[PDB]
Amino acid sequence: KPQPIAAANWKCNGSESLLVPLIETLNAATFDHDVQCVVAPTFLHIPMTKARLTNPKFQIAAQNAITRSGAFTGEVSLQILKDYGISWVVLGHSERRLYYGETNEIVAEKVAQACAAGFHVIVCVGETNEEREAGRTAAVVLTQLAAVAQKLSKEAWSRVVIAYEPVWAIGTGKVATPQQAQEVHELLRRWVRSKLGTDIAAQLRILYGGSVTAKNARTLYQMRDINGFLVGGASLKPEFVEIIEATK
Amino acid sequence: SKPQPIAAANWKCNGSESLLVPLIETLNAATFDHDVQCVVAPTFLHIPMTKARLTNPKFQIAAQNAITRSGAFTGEVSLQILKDYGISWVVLGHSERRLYYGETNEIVAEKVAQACAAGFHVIVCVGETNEEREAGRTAAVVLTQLAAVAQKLSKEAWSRVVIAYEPVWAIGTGKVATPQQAQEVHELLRRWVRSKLGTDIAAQLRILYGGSVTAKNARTLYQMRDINGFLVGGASLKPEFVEIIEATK
Repeated sequence: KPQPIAAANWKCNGSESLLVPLIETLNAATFDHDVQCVVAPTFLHIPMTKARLTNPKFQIAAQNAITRSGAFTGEVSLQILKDYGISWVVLGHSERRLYYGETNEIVAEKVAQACAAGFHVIVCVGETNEEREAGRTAAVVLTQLAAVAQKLSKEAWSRVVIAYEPVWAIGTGKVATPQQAQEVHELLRRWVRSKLGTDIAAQLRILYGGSVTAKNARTLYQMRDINGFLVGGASLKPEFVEIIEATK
Repeated sequence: SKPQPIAAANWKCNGSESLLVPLIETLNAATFDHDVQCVVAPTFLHIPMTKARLTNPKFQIAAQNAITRSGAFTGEVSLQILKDYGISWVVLGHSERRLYYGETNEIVAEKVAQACAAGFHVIVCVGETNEEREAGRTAAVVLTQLAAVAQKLSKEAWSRVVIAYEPVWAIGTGKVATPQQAQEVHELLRRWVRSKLGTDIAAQLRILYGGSVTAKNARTLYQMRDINGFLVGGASLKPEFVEIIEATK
């Protein structure tokens, strides 16, 4: 199993009074094993987080980016992030695909540019409840992944991380079962193995997202093809520390 | 008789410490002796650096966009988060969000209403495209855009609202709007406000021009009766911005 990643997506949340004590807790936490931790604050909070997060095992990521600076009021480009020292970015999150029109192609465009620019990218994929019920889970996530892969070169994959978040598990409290999750992870890794190879497939990190907590992390990590988590609400709480330890 | 003017700098999706620090230093060094409210709108990423360094008493910092509530909306920033940080000005409905990021009239109106409720000063952008102007629809398109936000606001909220007219027809085709063309639309916007909302609201409402503004044309534009300032793009990233502010004297 390649090096695990425990990523925290704080979404559109945060305040200074809230965030200072949380960062101190992350600084105080010590992790012996090899694990890559990432925290993703809102653009506005990246400066204070960068300034205070001193734990060597952590890296800061953006929650989104557009491919070019310029006349795009309200947005933040990959270039503006690089210049500020941020080298990790979350792209294609289900909430962006559903509410802000990011199609498979727009997400593929962002990922391609982010890799070219030297970033480590966490690409999100996932089916909706109706897509699951219609029995289209495989078609949906592989079409999402295929869009991104058609633009990538073999070596860009060293900087690619895949996060599987079932949309029916987001904010719902309805976590998938290790077997449902494992079932999808193994399908995604199998696809990659036949297009790009065993070496690329073996090193690829595929994370699970969707109602993860200290109570179900360890069992989820036990599955063969699950390499870590993209955590939502539980990441804005001390419990996030126990989730990282579950990657031992 | 004209209300206090406003010169606002929309830095759009541009910036870096290397470019911004000198620019803030220049603005900090400038002194304006007349009554004018200046605003700079940095990307979210650069608002902390700007807040820690900007000292010119006539300046306020603005965000370039916001969503109505915090929660699970990956990549966005809410009005509540901005207020907690101390930011109380925001630009909403900019032509670039309406065109590239699906913001419709209703979405903009909701954003403005919530922004006013939370205590912000709002610069709401309005404007017609080349296709709409060609079709003779300038008035229909901008009064519609404006009526949509008017319907969600109470009379009192108007004291914290600012309008910015964007000739998207000009911006998008590379043409240049004359000052007569800008006054034309600013006059129809003030007329509507005067008869639908109140003569008291119309006399104090600031209507800003948001097409191409440079130190060259700034003063001729401000000379028009219903232009009260500017929402400046590219030129606001240069020392020239100081001259544009001076033009509202």
